[PDB]
Amino acid sequence: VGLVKNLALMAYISVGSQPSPILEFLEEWSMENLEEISPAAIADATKIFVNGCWVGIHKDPEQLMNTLRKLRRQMDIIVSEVSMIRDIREREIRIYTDAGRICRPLLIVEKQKLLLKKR
Amino acid sequence: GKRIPFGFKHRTLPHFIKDDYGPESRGFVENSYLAGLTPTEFFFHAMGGR
Amino acid sequence: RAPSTSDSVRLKCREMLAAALRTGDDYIAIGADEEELGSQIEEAIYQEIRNTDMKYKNRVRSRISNLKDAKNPNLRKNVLCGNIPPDLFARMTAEEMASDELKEMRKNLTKEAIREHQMAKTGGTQTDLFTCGKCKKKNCTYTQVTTFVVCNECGNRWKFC
Amino acid sequence: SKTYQDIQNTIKKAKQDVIEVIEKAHNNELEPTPGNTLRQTFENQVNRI
Amino acid sequence: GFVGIRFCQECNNMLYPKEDKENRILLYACRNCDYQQEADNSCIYVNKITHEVDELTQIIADVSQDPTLPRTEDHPCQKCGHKEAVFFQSHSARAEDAMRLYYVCTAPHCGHRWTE
Amino acid sequence: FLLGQSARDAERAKDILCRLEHTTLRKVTANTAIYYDPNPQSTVVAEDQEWVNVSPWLLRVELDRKHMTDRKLTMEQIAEKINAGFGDDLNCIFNDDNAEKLVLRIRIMNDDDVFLRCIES
Amino acid sequence: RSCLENSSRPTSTIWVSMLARIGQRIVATLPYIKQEVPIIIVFRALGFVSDRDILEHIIYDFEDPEMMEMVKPSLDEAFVIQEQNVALNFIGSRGAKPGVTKEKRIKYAKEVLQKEMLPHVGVSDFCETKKAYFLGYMVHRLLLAALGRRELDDRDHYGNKRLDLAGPLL
Ligand SMILES: [Zn+2]
Ligand SMILES: [Zn+2]
Repeated sequence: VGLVKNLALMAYISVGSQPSPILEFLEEWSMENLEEISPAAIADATKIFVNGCWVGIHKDPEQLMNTLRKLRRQMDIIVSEVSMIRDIREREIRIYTDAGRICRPLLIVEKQKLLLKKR
Repeated sequence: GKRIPFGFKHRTLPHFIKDDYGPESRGFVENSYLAGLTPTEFFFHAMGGR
Repeated sequence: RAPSTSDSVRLKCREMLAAALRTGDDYIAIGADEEELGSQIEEAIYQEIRNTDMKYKNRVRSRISNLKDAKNPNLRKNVLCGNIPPDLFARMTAEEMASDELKEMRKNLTKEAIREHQMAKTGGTQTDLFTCGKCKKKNCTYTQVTTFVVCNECGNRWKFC
Repeated sequence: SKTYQDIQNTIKKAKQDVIEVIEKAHNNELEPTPGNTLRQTFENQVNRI
Repeated sequence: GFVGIRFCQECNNMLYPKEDKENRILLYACRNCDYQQEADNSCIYVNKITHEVDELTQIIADVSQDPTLPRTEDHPCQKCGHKEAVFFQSHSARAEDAMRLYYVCTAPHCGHRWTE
Repeated sequence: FLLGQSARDAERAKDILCRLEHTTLRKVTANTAIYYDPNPQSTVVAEDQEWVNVSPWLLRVELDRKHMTDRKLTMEQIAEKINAGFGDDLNCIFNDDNAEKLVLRIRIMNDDDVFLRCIES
Repeated sequence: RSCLENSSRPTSTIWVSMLARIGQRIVATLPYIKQEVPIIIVFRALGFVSDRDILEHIIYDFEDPEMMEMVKPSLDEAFVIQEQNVALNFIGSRGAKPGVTKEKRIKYAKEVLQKEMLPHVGVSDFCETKKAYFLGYMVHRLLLAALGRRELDDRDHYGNKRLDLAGPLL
């Protein structure tokens, strides 16, 4: 009891993707690489982790996360299975793309109104 | 022997907001089996049965 | 009158006590002999200890600090005015020598600690409709869950279905 | 149909009471009950209510 | 007060304290190098049994832009005076016993934090 | 189960409870700071307690007031115990019960830097 | 639990624990190493002789001494290791197959310190910098957890779990 489990009717598991397009897209932006960066500049910044690999450092999470979300919404460079996590308390953007990440689809609500209109 | 814990970061379920120690947000089932149950309290009742 | 002593340590302690008692000039206003009071305090300390060891020096230092404490000159004024006999002052403890505000704060802290150390009483609906068979009294408290009966005075524990 | 009214009134009263307890705990008025910490006594009061 | 680590000048390593027996002063020597420097804090170690840590120093201004954090209008800011503001508990383990909130202003270029 | 009059009143039972409860420095101490004060009379910190009483280092172990009152202790017994437990090797200069801060001063008289850390721990 | 991507070698585990109890001495349990090794020796083996560099990789801000007092004990514990060669020898001496000579032990230590531990960040010829930064991040997270500033990570939280469907299983 409790060990055996069954998926939900809407539950879906990610099949898996590649991290190369995400790395290239984050590298084009003003993102200093972790190999060449002043250690003192890590405090006032946010650490980006992709598939558990610490790479690059950014100075504007509020815009980077929005850009990533819009890009995923447009389905052009990042597949719908990828997930970008935003940690507010500690500045860390941990992105994952490996398989096995159980997920489900949810509607989007910008301010107080959904996008699933009559159209 | 305690109320529903905070499985997520400082909240029971994603629906409720953080630091919501109210009764309905910690397992208190306000409805009854005759008048149906809210999904959140339904899940908490399932946890108790488990 | 405190008997004179030829011991250097006793004389130094008496001089220190007299000097401390002179702080604030309360002696002039009260017209009390500071030297006599210091000699009496030293004699009482010597009688209580009966040796010029580290304990006597520590007691003398504590008395000097308490008498010279500018945060509670009331104790010094009372000592110089006869309110606290020298024997009592020498035999008094640190808690007793504290100022009025400090004593009140200590009492409040002790009362709060005593209250917090207690345990919350078991809740229940107290009523006199149930007669306890272990004491014959009617006072008791019940709890519905089967209704458990808890005796108030005797403490008879039972249940009714 | 009247028991429903009584039950709803009681539930609303309990909700108001627990909200007031939470407000008091937030503004630092609920003193710790003897033998228990602040969170423990807060939880005990909520459960009793 | 506290004490911070001060690295060496040449080898850049931990400087251990040393009580100069000759001049009767406090020095900081290097295990490897022979560097010396005259001290100024006159302290070596401090322990905080109560661990009276100011939670406000840990809170950051970025907490305001949190979509899953409550907001209230009855606790306006002080500096800018904006109305919207967030509030939350310490959200830190080892909480002794207190749910005291830590209000943070919800507006750009302010990042103010206070408590009531 | 209390036997004496303490069984009735809680005032005379709190002391019994305290004496049956384990109390250590950690429960009553609030801050502990070591200083390499060369001359005892120099007193790098502002405290008028050493000159009245009279090694180039000391420990300033200030105690809390609320806990000490809750357990109902006095600095005299604390100093006596801390001096007898470690032999006649240190000299604890306690403070009067009138000041606001419950500061202390532990000094050693007769590798030496970590000895104070080890003993305080 | 590190694992690059469906690689031939199995996933490797890195336990950077700390003694309870001097007190507060951080250790590590590297793969193919039966005994424990302090984190400072590991950092020096990765190619960081200077102490300031090691602390910068571990701790990001120096204005909080309250965090510095926790690392000072373990930092001073390993004070007889400065050069890289001695650190490599010390790490290899605890290896499962201790080389009869010194060169074999150095080679074994370098191999285990560049292929077994943290293979996901990189297993190429020059990736010691990223490995050191990842180790420093692990130590920083451990210290933050110890201070209580960040709650621990729940074991049953599915957010830290992965499902192996027919694909990976086959
Ligand atoms: Zn040096
Ligand atoms: Zn503001």
